[PDB]
Amino acid sequence: SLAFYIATFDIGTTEVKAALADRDGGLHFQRSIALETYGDGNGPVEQDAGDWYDAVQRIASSWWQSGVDARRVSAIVLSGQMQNFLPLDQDHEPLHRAVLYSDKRPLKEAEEINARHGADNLWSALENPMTAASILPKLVFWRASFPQAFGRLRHVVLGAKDYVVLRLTGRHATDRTNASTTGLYRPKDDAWHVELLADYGFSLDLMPRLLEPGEQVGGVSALAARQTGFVSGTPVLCGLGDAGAATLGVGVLDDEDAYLHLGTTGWLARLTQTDPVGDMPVGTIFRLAGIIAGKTLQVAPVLNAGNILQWALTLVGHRPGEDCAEYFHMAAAEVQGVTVPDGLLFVPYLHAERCPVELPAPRGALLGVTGATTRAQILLAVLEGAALSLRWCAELLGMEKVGLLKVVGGGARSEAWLRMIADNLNVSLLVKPDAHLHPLRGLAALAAVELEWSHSIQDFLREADLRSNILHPQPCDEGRRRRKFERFKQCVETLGR
Ligand SMILES: Nc1ncnc2c1ncn2[C@@H]1O[C@H](COP(=O)(O)OP(=O)(O)O)[C@@H](O)[C@H]1O
Ligand SMILES: O=C(CO)[C@@H](O)[C@H](O)CO
Repeated sequence: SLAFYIATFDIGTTEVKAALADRDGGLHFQRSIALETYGDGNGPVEQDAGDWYDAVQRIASSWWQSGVDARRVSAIVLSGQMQNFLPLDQDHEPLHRAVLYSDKRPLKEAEEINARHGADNLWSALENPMTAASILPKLVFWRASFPQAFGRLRHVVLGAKDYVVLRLTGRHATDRTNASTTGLYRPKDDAWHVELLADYGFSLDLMPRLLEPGEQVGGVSALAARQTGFVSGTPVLCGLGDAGAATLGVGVLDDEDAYLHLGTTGWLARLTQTDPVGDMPVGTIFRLAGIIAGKTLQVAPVLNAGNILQWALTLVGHRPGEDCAEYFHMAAAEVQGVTVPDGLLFVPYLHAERCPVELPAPRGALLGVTGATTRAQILLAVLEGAALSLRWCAELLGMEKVGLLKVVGGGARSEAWLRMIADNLNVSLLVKPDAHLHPLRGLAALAAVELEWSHSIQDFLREADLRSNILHPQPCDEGRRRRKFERFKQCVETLGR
């Protein structure tokens, strides 16, 4: 017998990652191609969509020339960046650089849309934020500055991997997980928000077809086979946005499962049964459809996360050009055995924030300093403050019944921060290493089911796992931790003046 594979790709924000997955959950022939982002942090956040497909071509070529027979690739499936704005013409050629999720230039457009339609009406329909980063504000902003290119508009691509799927198959599709993020999809109707699009003069023909992640979009076309070396006719599945694929990949499959991404920025998520949406949150919350039938992933994006720990290295002597490794080591060593006084509190909003509070300007402060305060207490207070912000997100997400948080990202290298999170959220934590592979694992599992390699995603993932210790919360004076948390919320409000 010879090995057969699922080709998995993640068209990420900074690189395209890929692997050939076997039925036992192994990820072979791993590849990474870096992507360039344009805008220099000055407002635009943009990429050339052709670079995404160029990466896929380079990857596939590297597989065939490493001895892989493309006929043994039984399916291709992708995840990638969500909440993109990429306008294409009738030849599927870009009319502008793809605009990434973190670009929030269209503030006035979002304000106008919320005013015209009613912020509460939109939240009820979309179950997801309508902000400057949303796709309708970006499409209106683009039409206004580029009317000639707008006249050539035929397709609006909403997620990076959907552009690659279009190049491979000739068909425009997207998954409902990504669709949720855009502010254009109505989860309870399972349809694009027709009357919102029509009000702004946009035809539904611009939008991709909604497909389930395991559904086949089409086979690789003859042209795409010439361009990539994949066998024409190989099934290309729709796949799903990277948040969905990554959470699946670590086994976030059941009600009250939960996930925390601790990168430079991060996000906290709770999977739960789909329910009617409540009142508009103060604090941004996404409700992502489509990852698991009958369930919704509630997500709180956090713009102050690992970057807070990185900032704090200044206190141990880090300077702008220097390598950080030794300073992280020092900071970790300095907080061992230390306790934060109840009165010392660090409000960690060094950058604008979305959750748990909408803050367009920083609100960073160290409060309660006395002559007894030590630098070590301050460094630990910084981790505590970051954890208290996460506790507030957890409250907004309704995470009282969550038993275990799966944790990923470079922030999890801080053992002291993990202790602060477990104790303050009163939740057990399991760190899942090698985060760049998690979406590929999720994609492999969902494709394995469609190929009849496995009966379910759960079966596939558990077998792959047969190839670590949970961190549990310390008993606390619950009341005492709660009171500090309530003080934290009071201080955040008061600092707003
Ligand atoms: N040795 C370390 N100890 C603790 N945290 C670290 C260490 N090295 C890096 N980090 C944290 O990891 C974060 C980056 O995580 P990562 O998953 O790479 O996110 P991103 O891709 O968003 O930069 C940084 O904000 C930094 O604070
Ligand atoms: O586009 C989205 C919606 O969640 C992202 O901003 C999230 O932070 C990760 O899921």
